[PDB]
Amino acid sequence: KLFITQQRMQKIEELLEKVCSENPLDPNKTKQWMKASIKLSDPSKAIKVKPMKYSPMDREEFDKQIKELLDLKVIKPSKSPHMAPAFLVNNEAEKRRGKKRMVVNYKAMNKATVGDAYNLPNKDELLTLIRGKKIFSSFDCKSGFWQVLLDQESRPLTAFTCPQGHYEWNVVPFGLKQAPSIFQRHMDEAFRVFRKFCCVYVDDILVFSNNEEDHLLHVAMILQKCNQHGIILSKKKAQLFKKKINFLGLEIDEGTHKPQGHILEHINKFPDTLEDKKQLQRFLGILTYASDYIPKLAQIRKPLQAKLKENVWRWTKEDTLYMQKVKKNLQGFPPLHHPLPEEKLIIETDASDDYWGGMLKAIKINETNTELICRYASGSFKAAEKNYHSNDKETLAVINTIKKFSIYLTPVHFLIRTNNTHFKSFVNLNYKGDSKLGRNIRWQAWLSHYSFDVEHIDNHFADFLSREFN
RNA sequence: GUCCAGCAGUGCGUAGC
DNA sequence: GCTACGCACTGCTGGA
Repeated sequence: KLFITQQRMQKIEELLEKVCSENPLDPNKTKQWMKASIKLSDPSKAIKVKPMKYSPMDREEFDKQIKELLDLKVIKPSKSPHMAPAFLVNNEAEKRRGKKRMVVNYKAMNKATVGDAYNLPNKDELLTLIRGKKIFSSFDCKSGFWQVLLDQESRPLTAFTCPQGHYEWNVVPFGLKQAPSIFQRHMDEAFRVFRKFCCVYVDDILVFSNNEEDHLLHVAMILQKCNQHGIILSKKKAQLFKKKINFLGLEIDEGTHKPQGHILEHINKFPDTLEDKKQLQRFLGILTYASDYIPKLAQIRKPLQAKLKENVWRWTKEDTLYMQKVKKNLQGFPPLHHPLPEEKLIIETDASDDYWGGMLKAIKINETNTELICRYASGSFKAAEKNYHSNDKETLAVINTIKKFSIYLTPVHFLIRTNNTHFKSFVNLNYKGDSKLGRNIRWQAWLSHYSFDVEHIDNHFADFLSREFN
């Protein structure tokens, strides 16, 4: 018996081994393909930032990390006229990685260099590409920027300082403004030919297929592409043949998507009683990652945002009991539908005195159909917009929802459900009101770029949440 | 402390009424 | 007073 499929898996596993390494400059695995150029734009000047002070724990670790970096031959001793300070950072990735991360403050040199015009992808334009796919693999480059060689005139620009002195970089360092663009350009050049089953966000390669069979071919082609170009992957971070893949901070399924669980876990580390305002802004910061997933989250967040104002610190038993509910639903909100390419899309929108809301729905086809929720949007009205009439806030809710969902809606005939009985006449340029003509023509122009019908207006999760809060 | 991205916000200039 | 577009800056989070 053959087991030709297990043979293909071992072949994939060997291609993976062939392109993985812990050294981004690995002499057996790089062709020195990727090169970059960084230009002052006023070459006459010198960019000198005052150094920093270093504690012993940091002066120690620096010594360890600098020997590593010197050993990889990514940095080297420098007598450059430019200098930028290095420091260590300890954020949630570092805490769990077990190692402090070194950062060079390149703000001054970034102000001072010619930009790279090359744009990064939009996260929604990548996600819409994988709608319908069943199987995924994902690959992070090993310290990717460090695989791009800097030419001789550009390396002095990278010179930094640290306890052990004055070094510069032989490769593109993290923290330069051009680096994501330089790397994205290279990944697009290596892999654009496989755009039908592969996309890259800077650093991260995603392979997607609608079944295991295709995937064996798809992954092998990407891995043989890395080998051809000397692109070094990180074995520890390879996600091979997964039904659920982590990508762009999301957990994505054939039919569903949610934030990565390890992100919204940190909500449950906050107390029900916040000590100070600085901790409240830490809390609001992470609560941000639920906006696509909680209906009317702008409102839920407003009571808390108030406390942040300098004008206002007084925590109450209600403040405490508010935290508890908020914490309970900001973890364990249900995953949302990732719509198939051919599924018909609907947006339902609503408005209140101070906020707008909208919700994206898809029509799952069943031989009686079904409407699945894909994404939520919410926000509060600008200063001038609170004086809008109640029909125009409802129209604004339509516009803001489309804007948020525009990557999905733009190429498709979709359906808007609103409570503005005059919205239908308005978009058909049949609207009577001449009072605010310029704003109306502006909206009519903007809405003209979309193709849609209109209906007048089953979200029990949102009904639960509203009940449980007031 | 950089950089990308998420969320909220502040200021400013230019152009039109 | 309004609109627009686009520059500068701030706080927090995620991560490289």
